[PDB]
Amino acid sequence: DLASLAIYSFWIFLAGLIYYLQTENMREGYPLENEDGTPAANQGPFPLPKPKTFILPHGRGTLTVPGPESEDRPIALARTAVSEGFPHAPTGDPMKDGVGPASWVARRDLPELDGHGHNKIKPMKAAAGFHVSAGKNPIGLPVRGCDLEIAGKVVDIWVDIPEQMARFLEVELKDGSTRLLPMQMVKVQSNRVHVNALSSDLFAGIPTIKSPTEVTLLEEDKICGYVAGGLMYAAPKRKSVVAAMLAEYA
Amino acid sequence: WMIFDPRRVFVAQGVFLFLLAVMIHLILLSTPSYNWLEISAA
Amino acid sequence: WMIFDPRRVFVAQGVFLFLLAVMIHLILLSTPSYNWLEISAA
Amino acid sequence: WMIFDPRRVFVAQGVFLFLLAVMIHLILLSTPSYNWLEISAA
Amino acid sequence: WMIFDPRRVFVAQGVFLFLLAVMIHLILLSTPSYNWLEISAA
Amino acid sequence: WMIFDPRRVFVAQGVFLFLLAVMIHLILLSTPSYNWLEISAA
Amino acid sequence: WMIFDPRRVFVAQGVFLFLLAVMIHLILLSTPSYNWLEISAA
Amino acid sequence: WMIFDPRRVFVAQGVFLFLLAVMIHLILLSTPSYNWLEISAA
Amino acid sequence: WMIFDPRRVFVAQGVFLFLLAVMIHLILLSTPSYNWLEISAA
Amino acid sequence: WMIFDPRRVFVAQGVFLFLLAVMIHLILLSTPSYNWLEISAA
Amino acid sequence: WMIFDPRRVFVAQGVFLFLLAVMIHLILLSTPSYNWLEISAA
Amino acid sequence: ADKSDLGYTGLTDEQAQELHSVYMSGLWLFSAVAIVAHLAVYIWRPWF
Amino acid sequence: ADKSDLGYTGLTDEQAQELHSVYMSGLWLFSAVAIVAHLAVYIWRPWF
Amino acid sequence: ADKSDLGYTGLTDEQAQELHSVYMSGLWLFSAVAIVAHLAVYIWRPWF
Amino acid sequence: AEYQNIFSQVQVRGPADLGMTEDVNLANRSGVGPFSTLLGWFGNAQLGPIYLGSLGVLSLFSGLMWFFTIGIWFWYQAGWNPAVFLRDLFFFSLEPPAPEYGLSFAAPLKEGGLWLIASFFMFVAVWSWWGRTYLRAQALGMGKHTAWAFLSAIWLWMVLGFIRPILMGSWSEAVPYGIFSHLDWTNNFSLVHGNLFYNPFHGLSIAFLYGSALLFAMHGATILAVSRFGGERELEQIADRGTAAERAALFWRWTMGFNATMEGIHRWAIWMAVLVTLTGGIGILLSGTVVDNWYVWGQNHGMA
Amino acid sequence: ALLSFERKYRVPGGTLVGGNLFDFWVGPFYVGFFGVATFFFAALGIILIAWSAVLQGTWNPQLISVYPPALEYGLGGAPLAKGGLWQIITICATGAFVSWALREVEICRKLGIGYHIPFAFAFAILAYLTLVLFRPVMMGAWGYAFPYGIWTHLDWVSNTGYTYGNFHYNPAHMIAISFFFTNALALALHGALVLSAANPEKGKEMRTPDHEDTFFRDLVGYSIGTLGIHRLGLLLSLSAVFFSALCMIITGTIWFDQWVDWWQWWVKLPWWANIPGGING
Ligand code: BCL
Ligand code: BCL
Ligand code: BCL
Ligand SMILES: CC[C@H]1c2cc3[nH]c4c(c3C)C(=O)[C@H](C(=O)OC)c4c3nc(cc4[nH]c(cc(n2)[C@@H]1C)c(C(C)=O)c4C)[C@@H](C)[C@@H]3CCC(=O)OC/C=C(\C)CCC[C@H](C)CCC[C@H](C)CCCC(C)C
Ligand SMILES: CC[C@H]1c2cc3[nH]c4c(c3C)C(=O)[C@H](C(=O)OC)c4c3nc(cc4[nH]c(cc(n2)[C@@H]1C)c(C(C)=O)c4C)[C@@H](C)[C@@H]3CCC(=O)OC/C=C(\C)CCC[C@H](C)CCC[C@H](C)CCCC(C)C
Ligand SMILES: COC(C)(C)C/C=C/C(C)=C/C=C/C(C)=C/C=C/C(C)=C\C=C\C=C(C)\C=C\C=C(/C)CC/C=C(\C)CCC=C(C)C
Ligand SMILES: [Fe+2]
Repeated sequence: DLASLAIYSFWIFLAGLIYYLQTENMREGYPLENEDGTPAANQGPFPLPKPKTFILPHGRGTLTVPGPESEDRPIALARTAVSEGFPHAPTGDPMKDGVGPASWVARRDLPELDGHGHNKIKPMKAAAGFHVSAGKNPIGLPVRGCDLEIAGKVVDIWVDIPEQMARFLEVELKDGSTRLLPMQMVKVQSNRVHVNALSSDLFAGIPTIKSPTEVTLLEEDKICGYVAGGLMYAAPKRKSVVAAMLAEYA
Repeated sequence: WMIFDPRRVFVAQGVFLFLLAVMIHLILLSTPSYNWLEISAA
Repeated sequence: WMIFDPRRVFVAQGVFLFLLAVMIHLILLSTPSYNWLEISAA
Repeated sequence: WMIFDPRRVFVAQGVFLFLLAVMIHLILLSTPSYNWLEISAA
Repeated sequence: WMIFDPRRVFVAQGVFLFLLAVMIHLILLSTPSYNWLEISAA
Repeated sequence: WMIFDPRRVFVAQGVFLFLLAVMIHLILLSTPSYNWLEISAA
Repeated sequence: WMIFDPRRVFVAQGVFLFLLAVMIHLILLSTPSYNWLEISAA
Repeated sequence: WMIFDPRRVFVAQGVFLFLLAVMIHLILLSTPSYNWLEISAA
Repeated sequence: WMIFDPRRVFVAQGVFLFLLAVMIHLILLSTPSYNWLEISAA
Repeated sequence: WMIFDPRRVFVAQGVFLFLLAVMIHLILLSTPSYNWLEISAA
Repeated sequence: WMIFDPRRVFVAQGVFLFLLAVMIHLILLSTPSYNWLEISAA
Repeated sequence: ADKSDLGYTGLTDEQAQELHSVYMSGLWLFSAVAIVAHLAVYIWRPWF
Repeated sequence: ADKSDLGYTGLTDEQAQELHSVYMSGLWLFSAVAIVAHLAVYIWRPWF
Repeated sequence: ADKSDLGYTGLTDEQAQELHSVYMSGLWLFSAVAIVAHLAVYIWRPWF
Repeated sequence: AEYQNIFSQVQVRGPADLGMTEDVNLANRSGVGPFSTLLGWFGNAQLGPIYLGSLGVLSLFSGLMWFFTIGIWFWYQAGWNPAVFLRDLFFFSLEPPAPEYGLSFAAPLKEGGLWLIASFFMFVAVWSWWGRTYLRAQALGMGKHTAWAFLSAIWLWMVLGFIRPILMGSWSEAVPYGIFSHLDWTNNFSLVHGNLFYNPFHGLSIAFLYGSALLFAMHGATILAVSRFGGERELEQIADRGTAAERAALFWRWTMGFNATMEGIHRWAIWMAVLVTLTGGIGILLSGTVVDNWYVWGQNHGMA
Repeated sequence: ALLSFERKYRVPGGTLVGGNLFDFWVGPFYVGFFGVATFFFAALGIILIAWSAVLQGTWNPQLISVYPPALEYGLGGAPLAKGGLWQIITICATGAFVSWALREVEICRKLGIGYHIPFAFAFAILAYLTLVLFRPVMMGAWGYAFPYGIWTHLDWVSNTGYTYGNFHYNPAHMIAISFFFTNALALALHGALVLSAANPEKGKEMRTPDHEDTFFRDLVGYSIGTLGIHRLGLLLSLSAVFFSALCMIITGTIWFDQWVDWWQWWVKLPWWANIPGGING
């Protein structure tokens, strides 16, 4: 063509591509809301778009997104600063009202579905696919919490197929009332486990999975969020915790 | 069905007479022969 | 029943008329032997 | 068997011919002597 | 929603009219005739 | 079974008239000895 | 209504006119006619 | 057995001596040595 | 009201002016023709 | 058990010597002197 | 304590005087026309 | 004390004895007092 | 709790309180100055 | 627990003992300290 | 032999399962590929299956005689010994018809011969593997975007030795074949055209390869970082927003000054994609029929 | 301003020993303890584009230059705009690289998202260092460095980049390119591995990670899953730098000679030693 032409169909057709792209990343989350439930300051120079129709993978409805954004779930932060900016603090203990570092959400009562007609995440006593029948095999060992004391005993694995993976490590209590705990934080070396998140006397505060085989998408929010609750506060202030929570490497 | 309608047959009917129209106008102006909007002195 | 039909007719219809003409345009547009718009006076 | 039929019947007909034709229709025009559309002239 | 109010005028609009002002100046302050700042002596 | 019956003779045979054929076409075309289309005036 | 201050008017909004003021005190010093205190030696 | 009977004989007919003959022809035609069919003109 | 008094009223003025004074010195040092030590080096 | 009777001696043995003969032929064949298929003419 | 004594000024002011110490070591120990310990050779 | 709805916060008189009492410090010491700096400016030196 | 359906706000009668306090009069005198601080500048300095 | 009125926190009487002793004193302990220090700054060295 | 269960990952293998069925095929995909169970506790461990139809093996063959044509021009000078071959597996060379030949395929085997075959076959290998990513997203019910970052990728392949060396007319105007021969060629298009720094079309394509690592240094970080929660499952985090759009969607807005939708984080990542070899194909279709010496471009459209 | 769900997440702390003295959320941005630090670093840094705009020459960041010191002045300083003033820009740059990757921890410890992010900028901390610290401390003086510009360090890398012949013969460089073109090799299918299921062509039911296992196993014979390509983006994008900081930690300081002369250490072998074969022969 010429020496001065083509750089202009670009300073224009793309000079609004940070503009068109940003809104497409500003679907979820927006609109902006204040610290109570209020049409907030604004949105930005790239305001949120009015959503298109969303078809769901296993007939879960006309869930358009951005979707539910209001105040369905319970929140409990005592507003320290009524002015918008300065943070807020929970009522009693922050690991009971569910506010701060430990987050969850209320969803519909249909768990994540694949395509076989069955659910996603099941234990090893819900899939006789791979077993134990050679030598001595380790699925059943004692554990330890962040308080540096024994916490329970894990003797099972929640299996995966499409990813061939794992998501939880189930703990047999003295009783049997169900409990749960994430997968990536873990740091196991020899013959005993060490978790560095929650103390060994705060594991019952983790909800019993309504079913020991099923994880509904409603439940999969606090169950992998309570450990994040103990990654912020824990732990004031003096002595052993200073030689436990800090330092380290990995 | 087929493709988007309340999405694709309207807001994309612009680049039909924009991106196409612009990079065809650009050439027929910068040509030594055309100009047309340059002839005045005579 | 192996591939597609609905997609090819509204969007993949282009790789038959446009991206077969718009590239073959600038070929016979640059040719002196035709010109039409480059006729003017030569 | 191993395969169906009545869908790729419009794409083995519509554009399949030109995949062969586009790589063969232009091994001939390169000669300044032939052309048939350029020489029918002066 | 869509368009709120009470935040844009404090930190954004003050630098929108200013942004609409800035890409205008450095050409009319530097045109072959205008300028109107540096030249006041001769 | 396995050997594509209503396929390999319909589509894979429709392209082996291009896989076996045209790879040897673009060699004996510009061969001066045969020519048969490139003799010209001398 | 709405909007916030007790946080903004102490460490936030102060760098808005500061984003407007000191960004142009420099410029009135670059010019070799205005300057207002630069050209002193000569 | 150990290799498929009704599969690797109908479709392997053109992958066995086709990865093989395509690179045995290019040597018995290493040019300036043979000809025999390129002698026509000369 | 609100904001801070035992927290953020003796520190929103310490490194804030250090963020507005001591780094503002680097403008009156970006000079080497004035300058309170580079006058001789001219 | 231990030694393959079905697999290795039928399908993995046809590639045992294949590994040993295909790369070993491409050394002794077409040397500018020996050849025994090229110099049968020169 | 209004200001924080064993925090903002016991290891955070020892580097606050370290803040204005060595950055100027690369201006005054610098300067293209001073030195007065380096040029003991020219 | 927590809030819920539009448009708190807000609100009052956390808006009356607060927001009215600090914003004009940024909208006068820089609105009309900024035209008091215009003193040694409007004459020095647009006219040479 | 937040709000209900489209739009809120909205709303009738809540479309003219904050979309008309610094969005209508903060633009009309901005346009008046686009007429006032422009017509006195419609003459200098085109003509020398 | 958090309270209610204007404004918290806090903390009456601390509108003239907190927001005037370390807030309005800044309009003095440097604002006027500028005016005296500028008598040794304004003339060095804008005049060569 | 048993598969074990070690300490901290963890894993469980998979028996006999594939994927989905609709518009694909049944009696074409071969036997269940043997599983590489060798410390496969990190990622996955599963070989097969594979759509081995004529829409894929047309590239296995057309790539192979792209693989063997420069191959029988990589043994041609050695001395007919296996010593010099792997010795100069790179020092060997092969160039197309000369900078004076061009439009005629009359060239024999020697001076510039075994260039005319490798690409000719490769031509229906690349182009028959543009459509092993474009129609296997149709065998189910997905999209076409996977080969629309590929039509942009074969936009740089649309100029090098295709569109420019035919309009202009020569085969040296295409890329030599080897493993170093073209490295003594990537710096050729540099200096002959007066250095391509003031050529901000070749340079913005650069500028679109310096945003592949400003966009995947952190995606590979945070999706591995919000995975303790549930951000690894990228097929249930968008329309049913989980807490992974809460540890990763408050994390970046606070930081750099904006976040993104679980779907929109794949809208920029394919916008620093269909714009790399696309702004490369233009900035190399603008180099050879616009202004060669780009130093005599970037001082008349740059400083002047 | 804050998001709708940004309600429960608001909690003070995150910072270490001292208190919540610096952690005030100025707008959409985080001003933790390293927040006002970067406020101190970003304010002085805009002036560093404007300083040598009156000492070196031009006022436009097109040719603005604060050059690195000379090669031989020793373990010390420099002139000014030609080193001395250059010597001040770095500890802000790097002092601002640091106050950013570590102000993230005041959010990392604040909530509970992982500490693999104070890290993916630390291959950028270990990639800009190899041009400002790793090199010019040993070969003589701080004179072995690049300029900060956007068109100055351009004509510094090319027409001044053939000191080692060609840099393609530089094997790790070329392996740190056997690592780089592979970054958008695996962003191009992964940035499109979540796009076209709710938007298939228009209307169709959404796909799950079993269609992913009939599209990519129907692609290129390897399906490490969906967590094998975020272990396949953080494998494309951090390491093309340690194979380049190793392409240069033994280049110039040990090999300031032709790296085109490195590919004669390969042809020297007792077997084919005294033998010219092909091209070479
Ligand atoms: C003097 C030095 C110049 C310079 C000289 C040049 C020259 C000359 C060129 C470039 C070009 C480019 N430069 Mg530069 N470049 C400079 C600086 C840089 C720097 C840097 C130092 O930061 C980098 C990283 C680069 C790298 C780049 C790229 C951004 C760009 C070409 C992209 C590419 O390689 O696509 C390559 C990808 C393809 C071609 C597509 C490949 C896909 C194919 C089609 C698929 C094949 C199918 C096949 C069958 C698959 C088989 C696989 C089997 C299954 C195994 N340049 C300086 C300023 N650079 C090139 C360009 O195009 O400019 C815009 C170019 O020619
Ligand atoms: C490593 C070999 C060469 C080199 C090879 C190349 C090549 C090739 C390219 C660049 C380009 C650039 N280089 Mg470099 N570059 C070098 C040294 C560096 C260093 C460093 C200090 O180590 C950094 C941080 C950078 C990064 C930069 C950017 C300034 C610029 C665009 C980056 C981009 O688009 O990708 C993603 C990065 C971003 C999106 C970040 C944005 C970077 C911007 C442009 C820099 C901000 C400065 C800004 C103007 C100042 C504002 C301050 C105040 C607000 C006034 N380079 C060395 C000397 N660099 C590209 C270019 O041409 O620029 C347009 C380009 O093609
Ligand atoms: C003679 C031409 C040579 C050549 C000249 C050079 C030179 C010179 C260099 C390299 C370097 C490299 N080359 Mg080389 N190179 C060639 C062409 C290429 C091509 C190509 C395909 O053309 C590629 C892919 C490469 C790739 C490589 C890598 C091996 C290596 C890059 C290291 C690096 O950048 O990390 C460094 C990473 C960073 C600098 C990022 C750090 C991020 C920091 C912390 C953040 C900055 C923030 C910024 C200031 C703010 C801007 C944002 C604003 C706010 C908007 N080169 C040819 C062969 N190449 C470099 C090298 O090997 O040394 C390490 C180098 O110096
Ligand atoms: C292998 C590591 C790769 C990488 C990773 C990476 N970069 C990252 C991050 C990560 C994980 C971030 O999290 C952070 C980010 O915000 O996301 C984009 C970032 C970032 N990468 C950026 C740029 C960048 N990264 C680059 C490269 C890379 N980043 C590598 C390829 C490059 C190039 C092309 O080399 C550039 C230009 C920033 C946008 C951002 C860093 C944010 C930050 O830390 O800000 C601190 C800076 C200040 C507070 C300003 C103060 C500095 C002074 C005032 C002036 C500085 C002088 C200097 C010379 C600047 C000149 C810039 C150019 C002219 C060179
Ligand atoms: C946006 C630009 C980025 C990009 C995009 C991109 N690359 C892509 C794609 C996209 C969208 C694909 O869709 C396609 C793909 O499928 O990815 C896996 C691809 C691809 N990019 C690739 C590489 C690649 N990426 C590159 C870079 C980039 N690509 C940029 C980063 C480059 C450069 C820099 O040039 C290259 C070379 C491939 C991994 C893949 C191309 C797939 C393909 O076309 O191959 C076809 C298959 C064959 C040719 C098989 C033949 C194998 C050999 C040729 C024969 C020898 C072996 C054989 C086994 C002999 C043994 C005998 C046996 C029978 C026993
Ligand atoms: C032991 O060794 C054996 C026996 C196995 C053989 C080994 C062979 C070897 C050494 C193979 C090596 C292969 C390698 C590594 C090749 C490397 C290639 C590289 C690095 C780059 C190649 C890039 C591709 C290029 C330059 C192709 C360009 C071609 C085009 C852009 C279009 C070409 C189109 C043409 C020629 C027109 C043809 C089409 C029509 C319609 C006529
Ligand atoms: Fe992804």
